[PDB]
Amino acid sequence: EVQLQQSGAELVKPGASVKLSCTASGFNIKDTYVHWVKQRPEQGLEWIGRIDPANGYTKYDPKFQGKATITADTSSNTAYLQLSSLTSEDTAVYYCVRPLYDYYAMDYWGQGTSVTVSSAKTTAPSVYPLAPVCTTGSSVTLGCLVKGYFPEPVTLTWNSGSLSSGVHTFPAVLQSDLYTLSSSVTVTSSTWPSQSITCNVAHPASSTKVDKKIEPRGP
Amino acid sequence: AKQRGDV
Amino acid sequence: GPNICTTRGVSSCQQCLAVSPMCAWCSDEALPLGSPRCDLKENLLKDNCAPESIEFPVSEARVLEDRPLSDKQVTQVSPQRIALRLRPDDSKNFSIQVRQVEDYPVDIYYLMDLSYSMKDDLWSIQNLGTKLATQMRKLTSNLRIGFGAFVDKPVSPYMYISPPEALENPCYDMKTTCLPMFGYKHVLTLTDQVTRFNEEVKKQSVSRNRDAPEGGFDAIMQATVCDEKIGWRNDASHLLVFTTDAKTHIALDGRLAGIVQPNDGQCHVGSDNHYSASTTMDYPSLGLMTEKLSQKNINLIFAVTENVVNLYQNYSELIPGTTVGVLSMDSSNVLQLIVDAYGKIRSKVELEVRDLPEELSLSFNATCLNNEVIPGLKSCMGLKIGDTVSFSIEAKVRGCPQEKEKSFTIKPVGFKDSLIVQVTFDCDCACQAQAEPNSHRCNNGNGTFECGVCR
Amino acid sequence: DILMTQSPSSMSVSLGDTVSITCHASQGISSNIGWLQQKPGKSFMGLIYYGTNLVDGVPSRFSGSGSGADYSLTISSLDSEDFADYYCVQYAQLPYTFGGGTKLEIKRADAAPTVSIFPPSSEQLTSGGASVVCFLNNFYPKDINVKWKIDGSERQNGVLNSWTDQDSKDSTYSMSSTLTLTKDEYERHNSYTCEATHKTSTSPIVKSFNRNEC
Amino acid sequence: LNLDPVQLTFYAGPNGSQFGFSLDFHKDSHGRVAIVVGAPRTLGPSQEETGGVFLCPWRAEGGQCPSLLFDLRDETRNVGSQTLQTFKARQGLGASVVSWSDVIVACAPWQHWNVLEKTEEAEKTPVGSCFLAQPESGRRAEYSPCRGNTLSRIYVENDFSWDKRYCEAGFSSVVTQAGELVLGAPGGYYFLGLLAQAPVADIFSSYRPGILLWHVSSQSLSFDSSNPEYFDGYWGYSVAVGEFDGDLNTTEYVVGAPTWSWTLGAVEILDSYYQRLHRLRGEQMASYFGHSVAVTDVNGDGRHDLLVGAPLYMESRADRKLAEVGRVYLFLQPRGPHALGAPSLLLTGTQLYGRFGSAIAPLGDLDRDGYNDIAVAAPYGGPSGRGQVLVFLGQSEGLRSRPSQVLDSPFPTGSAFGFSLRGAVDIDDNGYPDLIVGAYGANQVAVYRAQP
Ligand SMILES: *[C@@H]1O[C@H](CO)[C@@H](O[C@@H]2O[C@H](CO)[C@@H](O[C@@H]3O[C@H](CO[C@H]4O[C@H](CO[C@H]5O[C@H](CO)[C@@H](O)[C@H](O)[C@@H]5O)[C@@H](O)[C@H](O[C@H]5O[C@H](CO)[C@@H](O)[C@H](O)[C@@H]5O)[C@@H]4O)[C@@H](O)[C@H](O[C@H]4O[C@H](CO)[C@@H](O)[C@H](O)[C@@H]4O)[C@@H]3O)[C@H](O)[C@H]2NC(C)=O)[C@H](O)[C@H]1NC(C)=O
Ligand SMILES: *[C@@H]1O[C@H](CO)[C@@H](O[C@@H]2O[C@H](CO)[C@@H](O[C@@H]3O[C@H](CO[C@H]4O[C@H](CO)[C@@H](O)[C@H](O)[C@@H]4O)[C@@H](O)[C@H](O[C@H]4O[C@H](CO)[C@@H](O)[C@H](O)[C@@H]4O)[C@@H]3O)[C@H](O)[C@H]2NC(C)=O)[C@H](O)[C@H]1NC(C)=O
Ligand SMILES: *[C@@H]1O[C@H](CO)[C@@H](O)[C@H](O)[C@H]1NC(C)=O
Ligand SMILES: *[C@@H]1O[C@H](CO)[C@@H](O)[C@H](O)[C@H]1NC(C)=O
Ligand SMILES: *[C@@H]1O[C@H](CO)[C@@H](O)[C@H](O)[C@H]1NC(C)=O
Ligand SMILES: [Ca+2]
Ligand SMILES: [Ca+2]
Ligand SMILES: [Ca+2]
Ligand SMILES: [Ca+2]
Ligand SMILES: [Ca+2]
Ligand SMILES: [Ca+2]
Ligand SMILES: [Mg+2]
Repeated sequence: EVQLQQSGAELVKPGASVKLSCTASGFNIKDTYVHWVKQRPEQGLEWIGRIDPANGYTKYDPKFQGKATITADTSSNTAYLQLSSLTSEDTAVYYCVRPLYDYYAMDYWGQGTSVTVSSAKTTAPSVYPLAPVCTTGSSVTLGCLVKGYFPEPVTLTWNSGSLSSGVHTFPAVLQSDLYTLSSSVTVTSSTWPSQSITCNVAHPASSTKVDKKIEPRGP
Repeated sequence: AKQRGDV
Repeated sequence: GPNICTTRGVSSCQQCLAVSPMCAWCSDEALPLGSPRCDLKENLLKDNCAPESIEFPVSEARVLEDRPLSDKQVTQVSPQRIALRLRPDDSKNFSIQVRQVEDYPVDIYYLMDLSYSMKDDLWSIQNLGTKLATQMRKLTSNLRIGFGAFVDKPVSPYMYISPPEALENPCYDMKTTCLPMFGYKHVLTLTDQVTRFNEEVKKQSVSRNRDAPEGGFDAIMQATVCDEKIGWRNDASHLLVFTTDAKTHIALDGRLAGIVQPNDGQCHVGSDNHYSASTTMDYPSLGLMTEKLSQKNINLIFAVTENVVNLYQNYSELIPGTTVGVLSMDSSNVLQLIVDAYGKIRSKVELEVRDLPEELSLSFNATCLNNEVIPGLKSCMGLKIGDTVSFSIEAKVRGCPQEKEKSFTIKPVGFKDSLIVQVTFDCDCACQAQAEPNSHRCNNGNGTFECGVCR
Repeated sequence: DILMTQSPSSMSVSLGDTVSITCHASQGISSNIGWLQQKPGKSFMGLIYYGTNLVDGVPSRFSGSGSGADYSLTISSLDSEDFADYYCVQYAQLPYTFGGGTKLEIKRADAAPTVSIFPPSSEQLTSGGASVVCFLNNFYPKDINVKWKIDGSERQNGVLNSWTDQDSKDSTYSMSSTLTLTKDEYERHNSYTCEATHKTSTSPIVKSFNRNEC
Repeated sequence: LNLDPVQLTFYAGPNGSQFGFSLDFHKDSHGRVAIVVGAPRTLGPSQEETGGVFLCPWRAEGGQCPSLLFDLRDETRNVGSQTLQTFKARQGLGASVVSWSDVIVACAPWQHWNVLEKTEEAEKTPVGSCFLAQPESGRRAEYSPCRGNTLSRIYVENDFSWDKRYCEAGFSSVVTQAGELVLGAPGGYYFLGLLAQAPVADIFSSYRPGILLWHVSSQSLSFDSSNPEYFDGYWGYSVAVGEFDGDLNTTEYVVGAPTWSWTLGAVEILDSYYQRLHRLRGEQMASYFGHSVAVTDVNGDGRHDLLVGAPLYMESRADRKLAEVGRVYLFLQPRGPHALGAPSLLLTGTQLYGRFGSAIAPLGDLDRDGYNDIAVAAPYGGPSGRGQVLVFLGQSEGLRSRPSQVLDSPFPTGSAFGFSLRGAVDIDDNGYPDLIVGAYGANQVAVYRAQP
């Protein structure tokens, strides 16, 4: 089974360099061309270049010439992508790719390596409970606001995972170098505040776990 | 030695 | 008791001479009636015949032209002209010397590898060619010399076939110019115009092909079997000098170009002077090359650069009679092979007679290099330039021909030179000259009185 | 470079549908085109190479067609596993270039958002910050607009929005909008409003609170 | 001994086609034996020579055969900012043919190839190609392991290393029992020569039309060398397979290199990783030792023996004279992990220029006595020089020096009768293995049936 095994997620500073790797499994890296491709949410997919690991010859998109250097080592069955002069535009997911049969095709992909370029320091989130305003219907919606953390990820559960239905935990968004996330939970009005609902937030990087019981607002 | 052609 | 001269009619002096070479006639008027006038000379003198009155011709040979044999016009036969005077039924001998002065004919055909590897060797093969011409011309004035050139079969994969420009210029991709590839090209027929040969050799430049081994064996086969094109002479020593700096294609290699037809050992040059079967017929085998070299009596010399001497020494052992020399900036090595070959040339002297009269017959004794007179023989063998042999010829006439003045030629086979022998027949006596028409003494309707007798 | 223009950028379709995705190249690429699939949160799998050839293992319901500059990927009878992103790539020329992609979305009946507004927490107000949060939940289709007003006046800067992907269970979308301002400014105003505009109504869904009113 | 020379069957192709240049027996899934014939100069449908392949059903009366269709159109592909080009004119399709299972592999050794990129090129060169056909389904595939996309300048800058541009892949061919195609490419690596191996199954499963450059992951090619002994050796002019290391799990390759070491010639036995196990050196330069190679157990001990042909060998004769007659060398495999020694027998031709040892064919057991037999061709042999095929029966000692039978060509001068040979298959189902003989010069094939 052909498999391209890429190295782990990277957190790196602007102006620095990083070197990603792609190890061949169930084949030899010199068998085909190996390509590197960049993916961002907004800008989409961009081809960086390729190498023939049999002889080391490379091609690059001019946009990446001078930033990207692709290499390979047949001894370790690994291809590499080195990115120099890291900027905020280099924050992306990077894939290595090889063809199945056609010399020129793009058929087999690695799992991707995430690179985050940032000057941010590790910062624990502030976690705030969101109780409703002061007539009540048949259902009620509560929330949790997780502000100002770095880096990703945080894990958010409700009642230590026991409340999973009617939950919408929104993707984190980056406002000025730190991340913010929010979550909502909806239950029947007879459930809350009669029963305890608590927001559980964990941020492993800062070695922190925080519980926040949602309390009704008062006079 | 190296080259094997008509050289 | 009685001799032939006295017992055979002899009414006249002329009849007396006609009987035999030993007969003599007495004109002495003081001789008595009892004595015979036709007799042996000893008998006449013994019977008081006046010595002055005795007629007794002696057959002779006088040299008329005796130019000496040349050293180093060219005189190879001596003498050149002789006068033989013969009495009836007599013979006379004479000597002839024959010398091999003229240089022996040698044909040299030179095959030039003009492939791209030869670029650094080009001066060397031009040097060698012009040295062959100039130096062998000094060794022999009867040199003829010519040349041809080869690369390889002009077909993929030997030939570069892309881009289209590569066909007229095989060096296109090196950003230089060389000549189009070709198989074998006859350039200059065997000629004695040495200055011209040297000019053409100096004009040659290289072409280019892909693979290291070349198609020179195609050139050898064609140089061997194309008699009229190359111009080999029947009675000349034939030397084929082949040059290269690389290994050579051999029979069954042609399959890499899709060529499977075996070499037929025939001439396929023709009027454009290219080997027409280059792209359709396989390289020749060593055995077939051997057969044609032998059949055409051609001596192959490999003049090859030092990197491939051993290779060609090894092929040379599989084609007996072939020799190998080293192509280099120095021509000595190869030249010695030719000089050595020349040194082995031997010749014969075989006398033939032209325009010999019916009445004359000859016999020969040869004195050859062994310095022993072999009688009956009129040819010597094993001569070199400078050697001389000698023959003793004896001519005998049958009676007395009415022609009285004839001539023939003795000529060695293959020589311009000859001995012209002028023959005079001396049947009359001197005393006939003063025959005195009026009889005086006879006076019975007889007429005339000569040498002391009537009719 | 060769521009690959892929259409549509998304489509809302059902199980069992047959659908086509097109790719238009800025010049002829003589079938030197691949098609790729990326499932949610996953990497890529190759579907087609050289125009029409299926990558080994790929289901027969996928097929490729086209020539010159114009190509199509067709999926006959959609499986649940086929709701993913699809891309074309050309390799007629270096640099290789990709289409902008097509997302296959699940079609369902329209649904209005349930809108909920939340004043700043006391914990946050002690820190000097004030975030007002509005959840617009379980709506369809995905397109929606949120407008914030403080005492009637529209408030544009300091708004942060986040959108969920299509829900696994009911195929709806949800959105979160947070207005952050200084506690100082927060306590100078009474009325805080979040207005949701969605195709399910011509009038916006308005949710409000007055500061300190219980 | 018992091939019938009277009741021959003749198959014929078109004039000038070289029908009979190569041949093999082909057995369909039903078990029915037919004859595959290569005809490398057959005209294509546009009157240009391309070669062709014919599949002859067995008939006593012989006759004409149907043409096994292959694509003879040139291909061009503009991809990766390059232009790939195949050229099929004069490619010599059918210069070799081999059958395995229900597959026919017909090669075109002189098929040309080029790659263009702006003003540069790879060079238009004979990489060769093989065409694979499965007649009972219609499936077609190709294999051309020597095609590349490297420009001329890069070979120059790397001293012409790994230069596969002149391979002529399929010049020779053989298929193992497991279904690995092994191709000889004597022009490989700037005329050193190379071997290319791939499973037939993987050739089919990886081929699609119009791609031109594609990967067969299971393929295995031999190596380049800086040893000048190998230069211009044409390693892969001939190829065969057999069992020579006593381990039945591994297959060994036999490779002829007829111009190896300055035209001395050689045959090598190798493992499937291309490690040399033994080398047999030629006896005489230019004899073309390695032109042909055959593998068969001839002395009944169950161990494969090796026969090598040197068709231009010159025999010594009276007064230091040499006569080109050809020779065949028999090497009997000894027991245990021991090397092949000197030849157990030398068979030498008798007709000048006869090219004895030009083809050598295992016949199987022709007389059913327990020892396998062989046939050796001398395509220009016999007193008339029309061609001859000589049968030698195996025995305890190896082979007999005296042929059991001589087959004289029934075709006119130039036919090259015997240039190709195949036996060891019973075509008419009488229980005795038969012999097929190609005469490409006469565009015909003769079939000889073994009798009780
Ligand atoms: C080519 O070379 C040969 C070899 O030199 C040469 O041969 C001579 O030819 C001439 C005529 O053309 C011969 O002349 C005749 O001689 C007759 C007498 O011959 C006898 O006596 C010879 C002398 O003997 C003494 O001396 C020798 C040596 O010193 C010694 O061995 C003896 O013991 C002895 O002491 C003797 O050499 C000669 O021997 C030859 O002949 C015999 C017999 O056939 C033979 O067996 C020998 O082997 C040897 O060949 C012999 O014993 C003489 O009678 C004769 O005279 C008659 O005829 C002439 C006309 O021809 C009349 O004018 C005359 O009236 C008589 O009727 C004649 O004079 C001479 O003998 C030859 N010499 C030899 C050695 O053979 C050729 O001339 C050369 N040809 C050319 C073209 O140049
Ligand atoms: C032109 O033709 C010549 C003559 O045939 C070739 O030269 C011979 O090359 C062979 C190999 O092909 C050499 O064979 C080797 O001989 C060695 C012993 O020879 C000794 O004695 C000679 C006396 O002539 C000395 O010159 C030499 O230096 C030696 O001291 C053996 O030891 C070798 O054995 C090894 O290799 C063989 C494989 O060949 C193995 O079987 C053995 O196990 C062992 O590993 C070998 O047999 C021979 O020496 C050469 N002869 C001469 C006279 O030099 C040229 O190569 C050829 N050239 C061209 C360009 O064609
Ligand atoms: C030639 O004949 C003469 C007779 O006049 C004699 O003296 C001489 O010895 C002879 N010479 C030869 C060589 O025969
Ligand atoms: C083959 O060519 C020859 C003449 O070269 C001709 O006689 C013969 O008829 C041709 N064969 C066929 C089948 O036409
Ligand atoms: C032969 O060896 C190969 C590995 O080299 C192995 O996969 C295979 O199972 C072996 N077969 C037998 C019969 O031992
Ligand atoms: Ca040189
Ligand atoms: Ca050449
Ligand atoms: Ca084995
Ligand atoms: Ca055996
Ligand atoms: Ca038998
Ligand atoms: Ca049979
Ligand atoms: Mg050369």
